[PDB]
Amino acid sequence: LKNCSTKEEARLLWAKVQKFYQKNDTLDDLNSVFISQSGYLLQYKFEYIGIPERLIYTPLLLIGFATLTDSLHQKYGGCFFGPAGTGKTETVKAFGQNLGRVVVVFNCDDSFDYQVLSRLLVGITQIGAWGCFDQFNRLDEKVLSAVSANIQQIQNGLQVGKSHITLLEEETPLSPHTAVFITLNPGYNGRSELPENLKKSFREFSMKSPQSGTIAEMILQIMGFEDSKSLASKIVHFLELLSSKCSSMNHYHFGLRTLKGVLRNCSPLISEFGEGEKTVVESLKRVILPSLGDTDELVFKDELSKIFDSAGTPLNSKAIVQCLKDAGQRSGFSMSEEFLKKCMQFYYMQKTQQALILVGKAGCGKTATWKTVIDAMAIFDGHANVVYVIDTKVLTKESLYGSMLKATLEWRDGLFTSILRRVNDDITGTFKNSRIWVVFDSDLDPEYVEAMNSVLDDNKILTLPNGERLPIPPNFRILFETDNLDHTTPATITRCGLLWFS
Amino acid sequence: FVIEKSLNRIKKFWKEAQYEVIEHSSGLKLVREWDVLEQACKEDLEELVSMKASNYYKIFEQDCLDLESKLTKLSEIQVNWVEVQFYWLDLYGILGENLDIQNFLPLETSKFKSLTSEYKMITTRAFQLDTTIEVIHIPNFDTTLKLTIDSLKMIKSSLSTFLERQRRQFPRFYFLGNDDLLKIIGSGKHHDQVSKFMKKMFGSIESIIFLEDFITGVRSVEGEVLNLNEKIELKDSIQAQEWLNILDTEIKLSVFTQFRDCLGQLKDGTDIEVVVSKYIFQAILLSAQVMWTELVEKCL
Amino acid sequence: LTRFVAWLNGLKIVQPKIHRHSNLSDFDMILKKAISDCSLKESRTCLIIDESNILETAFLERMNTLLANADIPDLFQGEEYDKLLNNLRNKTRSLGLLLDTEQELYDWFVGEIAKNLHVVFTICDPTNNKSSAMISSPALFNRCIINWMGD
Amino acid sequence: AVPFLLDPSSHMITVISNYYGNKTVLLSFLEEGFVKRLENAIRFGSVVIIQDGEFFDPIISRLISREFNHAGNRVTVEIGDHEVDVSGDFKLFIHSCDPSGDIPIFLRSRVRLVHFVTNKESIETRIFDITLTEENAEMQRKREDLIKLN
Amino acid sequence: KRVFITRVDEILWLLYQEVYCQFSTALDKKFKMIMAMTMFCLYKFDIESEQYKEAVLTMIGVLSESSDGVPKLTVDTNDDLRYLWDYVTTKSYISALNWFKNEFFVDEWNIADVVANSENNYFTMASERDVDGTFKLIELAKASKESLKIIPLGSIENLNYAQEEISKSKIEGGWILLQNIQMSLSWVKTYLHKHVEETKAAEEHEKFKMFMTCHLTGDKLPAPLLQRTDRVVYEDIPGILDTVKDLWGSQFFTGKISGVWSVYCTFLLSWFHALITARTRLVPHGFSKKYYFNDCDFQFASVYLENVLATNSTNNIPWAQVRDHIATIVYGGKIDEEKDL
Amino acid sequence: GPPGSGKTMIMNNALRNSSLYDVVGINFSKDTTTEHILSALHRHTNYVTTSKGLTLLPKSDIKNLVLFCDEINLPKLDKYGSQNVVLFLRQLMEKQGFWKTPENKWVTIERIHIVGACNPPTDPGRIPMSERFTRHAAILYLGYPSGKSL
Ligand SMILES: Nc1ncnc2c1ncn2[C@@H]1O[C@H](COP(=O)(O)OP(=O)(O)OP(=O)(O)O)[C@@H](O)[C@H]1O
Ligand SMILES: N#Cc1c(C2(c3ccc(Cl)cc3)CC2)nn2c(O)c(Oc3cccc(Br)c3)cnc12
Ligand SMILES: [Mg+2]
Repeated sequence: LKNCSTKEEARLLWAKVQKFYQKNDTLDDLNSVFISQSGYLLQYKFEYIGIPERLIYTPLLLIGFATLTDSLHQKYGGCFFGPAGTGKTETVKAFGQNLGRVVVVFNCDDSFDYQVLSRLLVGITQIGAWGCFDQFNRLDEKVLSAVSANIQQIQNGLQVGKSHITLLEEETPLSPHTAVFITLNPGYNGRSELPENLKKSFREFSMKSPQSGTIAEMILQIMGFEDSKSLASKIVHFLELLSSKCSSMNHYHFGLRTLKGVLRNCSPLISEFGEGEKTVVESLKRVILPSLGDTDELVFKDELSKIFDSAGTPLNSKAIVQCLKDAGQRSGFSMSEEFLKKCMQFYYMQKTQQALILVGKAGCGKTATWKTVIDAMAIFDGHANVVYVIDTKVLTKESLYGSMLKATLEWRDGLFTSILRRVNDDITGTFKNSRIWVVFDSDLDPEYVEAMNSVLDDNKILTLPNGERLPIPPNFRILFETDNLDHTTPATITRCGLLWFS
Repeated sequence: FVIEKSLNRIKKFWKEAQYEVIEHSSGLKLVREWDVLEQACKEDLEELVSMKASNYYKIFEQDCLDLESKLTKLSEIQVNWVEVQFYWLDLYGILGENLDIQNFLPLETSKFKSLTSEYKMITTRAFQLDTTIEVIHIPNFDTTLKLTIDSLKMIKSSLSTFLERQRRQFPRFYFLGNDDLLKIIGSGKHHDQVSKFMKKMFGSIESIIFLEDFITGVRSVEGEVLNLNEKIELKDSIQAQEWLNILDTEIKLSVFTQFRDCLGQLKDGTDIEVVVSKYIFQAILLSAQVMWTELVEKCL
Repeated sequence: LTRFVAWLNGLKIVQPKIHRHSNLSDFDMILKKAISDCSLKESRTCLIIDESNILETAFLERMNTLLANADIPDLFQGEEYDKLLNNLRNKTRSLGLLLDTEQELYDWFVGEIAKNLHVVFTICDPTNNKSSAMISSPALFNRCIINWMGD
Repeated sequence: AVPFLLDPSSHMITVISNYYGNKTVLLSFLEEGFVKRLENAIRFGSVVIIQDGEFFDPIISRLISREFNHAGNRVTVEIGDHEVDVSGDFKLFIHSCDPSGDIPIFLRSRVRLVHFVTNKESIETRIFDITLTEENAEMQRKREDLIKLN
Repeated sequence: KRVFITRVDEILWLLYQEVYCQFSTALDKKFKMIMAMTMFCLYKFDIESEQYKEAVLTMIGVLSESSDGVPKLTVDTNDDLRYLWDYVTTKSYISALNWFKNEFFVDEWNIADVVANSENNYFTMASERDVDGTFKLIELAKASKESLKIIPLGSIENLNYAQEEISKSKIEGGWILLQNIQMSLSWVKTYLHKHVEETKAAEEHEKFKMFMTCHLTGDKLPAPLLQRTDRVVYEDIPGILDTVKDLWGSQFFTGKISGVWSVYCTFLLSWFHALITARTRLVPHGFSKKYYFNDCDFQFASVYLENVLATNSTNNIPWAQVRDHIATIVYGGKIDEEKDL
Repeated sequence: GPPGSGKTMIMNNALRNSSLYDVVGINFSKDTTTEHILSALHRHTNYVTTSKGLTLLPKSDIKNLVLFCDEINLPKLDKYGSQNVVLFLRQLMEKQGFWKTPENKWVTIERIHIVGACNPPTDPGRIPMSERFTRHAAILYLGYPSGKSL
């Protein structure tokens, strides 16, 4: 608002921003505060929400809020399609939290029947809560047709305003406050679409993902702002120029995921140096450098020194070097400068992440590397190291993760979950005083890492088909030792530390 | 011809019909593995029907007609008996055990026990005949089972309208389901077991805090404790729906109370750091939003 | 012709009675029966198989294991091995030759199979993918006297 | 020889039944009680028609490839382990609903394949018959009255 | 059978004329020109010489991009041809594609001609979402002096009222329309399929006629139901100015109560909607892909205009925020490609 | 080596004379499983529990045991190219053990040796094995014995 020319752009901007007003003459306390945006009004409900997670405010988030309030102004059901990973339900839940509402999410087709869905619809139609159909396209045609019929009855009762509606051949009152939202995953013939009966009652939105300069500036504002705009511009230009000159490799991922990782790695490093550009340079050299090849390390250095030159000499250059040399001597290894460099690199990388990926040719020395670093840590820190090595693709997912039996519910833990149980519940042994290294030494694929995706996410939780979440402690770190990433997603790569043995 | 060779094996099979019987907790004995005998019955019926297309059976028929007339009624009693078995075993785990649920519904259980006695009579008498085919000679068995499943169906229909009306009183119960609501109604006296379901029927909060006399407040899934303004009284002659509805309105009024209190403090030139340690997150968020838009309106 | 020549040699004939629902477990019972007859009864069975019978590849893998060796270990696993061992002890001792350790009897067993089991594959159209897999299988190829009864 | 009636236009399964009357049993490879009832039917000597031919159940092979271990007094067939006596008067028909259904080579080389499938080349047969019906009614009358009066 | 009411040389040509006269109505314009050119080739290749075949094949390969050659036209065949070649050298495609149609010398059967000529009670006119065949039925049923029920297929009550009106209207004999049968297809296969699949008697043939509105892009209709009914494709595209008058005519029914400036804003919205709709049909050029726009967008844009005008002074200022609101919320909602945005 | 280059005969002769190295033969195909390998091993091997070595698998005697795993490069890989049995054999050499997944405990192998045999990867239907596996073995080539020696 400060950078506007006159009052015209200021009022244009202010129309889009959510305004929270209060009624002084209400005497109807629960209805005092209302929310105005672009001319439309919305009554605040005083529903307890606790401490929910807050999304980063971005222009596209406010555009999604504007589409929801625009559809609700005319009592129309809200729905938006787009590629997965753009935060459709997170946007809807954040929209509900902003008005003090708890959006009840309905997970569908995950062996999800239709009886309980109709029971939830009648209950949400009585309470007046807001329901969101997460990923509505993945449904069976008979269940999708019957549920779409029920949604049609609800929306028609809202548009007309009938107090009582016939649902499930049951007469039931309809509170006017209910609203339904439909998120749609991307189709396979194109983008997925709604059934024909629902097209004349919903408003479809094209929901995607944002660019990078603005989000970069915002995160930099969080960490310490000094020169937020210039640093964000320089980082984006540097990543573009890296993608420009570096060779086209499969595992190269310079997208927004990569820069969010670089900024999350910059956050604890500011505590070491300060809220300057030097911290950004060091984070980039900690994350990006180990993933680049010999041919591309000099490209990185050149472009780095080109766009911005910051510092010259790093910290922790000698005690760890000594412990490493001792470890290599105990193993009888020759402490080549490349081996030393990679050991130190790996040592620094593992400090701020739990999922490590080490890639190279067969015989590169990667296993010697990580074991030597582990022994060096055991000397320097005085903590123990417990190591488990699992050649995971010999095992099935069911033998690794759990499963269900024929009819008995009894849960087979599976190897990786059973060891994680032992790492947490034990409370006998020095696992809290140990580093725990679980090595998944094999070629990795989408299916297995998908079954454990929430561990790579900021959740740092192992989610199980059994419905339980296992929080991983800081002691627990994971190494995917392999030789290729061909069938690995960027989504996973950007959550892990990648080390390319060139 | 082969007609005799088949009737012989049929009769041989049917003079060896035995039922696996095993007795559950209470006195009655349940029958296991229905499908074998029923499938044999149906198979033999289709064979007896097909015996009508032969040519060497005209004089050889009457015996097979008696056999058919026997097996048809056997299947008739088969169907009704398995249905009675299943429905009684389902209503038993709901009514035959708890005292509170039958105190709420005295009539239906009063009928349930009267049905269980007769069913015990029939089953014991039927098992002790030691030949599954001879059961059809036991008097009043088809009509018995017919009226028994009719009575069970009536009980089960009754058993659901009371729950639906309970859902109509408190619409959050729609999220719970039949099983959980049954435990809430039976365990309303103890009062602590309801707390496990509170995350399901609310979504925000986790557990309810007690002071052994009243409800001081509830805590969320994150761990933040909420203190109520008005404490909820508890007595002996109370239902779960009553104190649950009072709790439902009270938490909304307490949220508004801390919100206007927060806004009043923030209007009175206070620090955000002192307020955060005292008021909930949602109140300080809304009060901050109101004051922010209020100061920016004149700043515009 | 195979039945005829088996009859001439006084062999027992076996033809698996498999249909639209027979599975690996059933074909396993067939083979355990056959092998027990060939060994314990010494019955000298010509087991005739047609490509139509191998409606899944598990049957073909088993036949590879059979002709490559003279046994299927999976058929005689666990407690069934111990039972089998008892029977063989009895069998051998019924014939008056005595062997003590498991290896000796298992060698005897396998040799008796290796001389008392004759497997014959008919294949109607070689260009079918299943037929092509049977011809190309090395365990089959390096044992079967391939003969063309073409047209 | 077992006829194999390939008619997508379902109709044959009615004309056959109208011919043989009450003794026409109808069966299917997808009716999972099939095997025992078929065994029963051949013991009785019923006529049988089997639906859904683009499926086969190899146990029936001994009906198709005629074989019956001869006995003196009787005549018996192993339909699996069931050593069933043939009642002589038995007749098997197979039917099938679509030519895109594959016929197992075992069947396809024993069974008499016949098609009732509507053929476009009936245009070629029939439109001349209507062309002459509008060209010369008397000569198309002669074309039929000659042979029928003969 | 219709062909009857050098004998071969006549009846063959009249058969080609009858086939194109009857089956073209059930096809869209593109397949109409495909059938016209093809059938013309099947007739002319057997009668005329090979030189005629070679000339037509090379001209089709110049219309396409298979093989481009410019042979001699033929000798003294300039009157018979050289006109498509003349259209080729000028790079004009509409006249060249319609020349094969003008060659048939067949009065192109209108929907009125097929409904009058054929003796059937069921007709389905499927069409794209761009247009609707209802307005054609308004004039056609009024010209036939029947009536025209428009039974919308909405909820279960609408379905019950639909089957009730069907079972009564067939007895009364009035014409009915079933708009958007595709959405209630699940109800169709249960009831409507069995209802109209099998013919009953001449009681319904004398009076009753039924129409069904379908959409080409969408779910597939059942084969016996589709084969039982006659098929038409309403492909009449109105003009831009005509759509402006059609949108402007609908505005004064409900009336405008906000102000005189809202009338001017509505006029601007009508022009905007007609121009986007005009650009909608051009898929390769213009919009990147084909986006469907309905009148609901007109409604939401109109309500946003009344809301901003009811709360704002008569200055020229709100034109800053109305434009983005329309291009990002009202109309930019369906669009995913930024170029089309 | 090519098919018929005395690949097995040499092993069998070398070890038959020897009293130390007994042989198990495992002839692979298109879809062999790791369970087949363990079922083969079960007849010759024994399992002992120890805290230090978890589940040791010695052979059931004092000798050494050679697993002659013939045709090791045929097991059909998945669409990602992973042939799990070759990775299992890599585990047996490189790690001297494997995981027992019904028990979820580690197994250390005692004295068991691995011998592969293969027909060159250029022949029809052969799969290129992983270098990570093959790196552990002393590969040799055998060829047909010059004609004259035959
Ligand atoms: N620091 C060192 N000094 C001397 N030699 C080394 C050193 N590191 C590794 N080597 C040699 O390189 C060999 C191969 O490396 P390593 O055994 O770690 O294989 P790897 O890189 O883990 O490959 P794979 O992907 O096949 O597991 C080692 O066996 C060792 O002989
Ligand atoms: N008897 C015999 C036999 C011989 C002969 C031989 C040659 C040299 C000598 Cl000094 C003595 C004998 C008799 C010609 N070669 N030969 C093989 O090459 C075999 O090679 C294999 C093994 C497994 C898989 C595949 Br594929 C091929 C297997 N057996 C034999
Ligand atoms: Mg390694």
